Amino acid sequence: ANTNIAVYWGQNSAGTQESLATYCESSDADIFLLSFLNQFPTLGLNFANACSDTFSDGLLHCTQIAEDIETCQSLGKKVLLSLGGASGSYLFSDDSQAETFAQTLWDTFGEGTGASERPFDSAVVDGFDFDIENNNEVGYSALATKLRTLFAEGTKQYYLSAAPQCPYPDASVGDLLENADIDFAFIQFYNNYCSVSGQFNWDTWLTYAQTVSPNKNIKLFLGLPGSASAAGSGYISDTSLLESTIADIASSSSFGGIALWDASQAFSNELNGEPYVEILKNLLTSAS
Ligand SMILES: Cc1ccc(OC[C@@H](O)CNC2Cc3ccccc3C2)cc1C
Repeated sequence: ANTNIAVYWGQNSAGTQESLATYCESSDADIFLLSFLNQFPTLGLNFANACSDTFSDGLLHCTQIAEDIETCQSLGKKVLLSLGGASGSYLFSDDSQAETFAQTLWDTFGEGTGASERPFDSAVVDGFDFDIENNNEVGYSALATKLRTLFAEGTKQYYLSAAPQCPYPDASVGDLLENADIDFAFIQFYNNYCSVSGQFNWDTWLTYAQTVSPNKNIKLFLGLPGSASAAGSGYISDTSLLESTIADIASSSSFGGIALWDASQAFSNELNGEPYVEILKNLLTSAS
């Protein structure tokens, strides 16, 4: 597992986004981040065109995504629910509020037995990604830590991740990354000074993993756009640059692989017949 590919799914960056299970059945990706629980602590989900049904109270109710989560899991994929994204319709006032919210997540999305409305029926996520983008850090470390306690009650391994941008420390998930046990850091090396072709600062994140992260086994991911149209800048089509980049970063145990925004883009974008996500997967496997 220096060879994992993580993809965001749910926000249909490419327009042509297919079902979650379609991408799990592909073999080019290992970890799927459902984008997003964009409203909290008062729960709200958004998955663009992939789910429109609701409970009476307006909370999304997503029977096809639920079935696909189960299919994905049977095929050995991990499926995390991603909190946040670009909306900022989310904020904690304090750690206590965020700790209460851990229970809410556990009973709504995990193996908690507390009866609440379950957007994915009896399907159970494999954990949570913290894609916090509003530059407010209150509550996340306490939420993460409480979740770790609750996960012991479950019957499988759960994962927590965060999605910083490359500048260090991150203004939204820096405190989380420094103060809680996190499995994966999906670090965005684009739209920033520290992108791969800018002043690439992998070395800083390595220092973080080795000396700061409460989990010394945290895995770091090279976070990239999945196509030229998936973000404004920092898409890498130069496969020599990708090879050399992977070469440099794969020579520690802290390297986890590559994270992509998003499935729709990375799977549909071809060089020039071959899916971008497949190019990357094979580069990871060669390097290991
Ligand atoms: C329509 C829409 C599309 C994207 C939205 O949020 C997109 C971004 O915030 C994506 N954050 C992820 C976080 C991450 C981690 C590694 C590699 C890439 C990326 C991008 C929100 C809305 C409402």
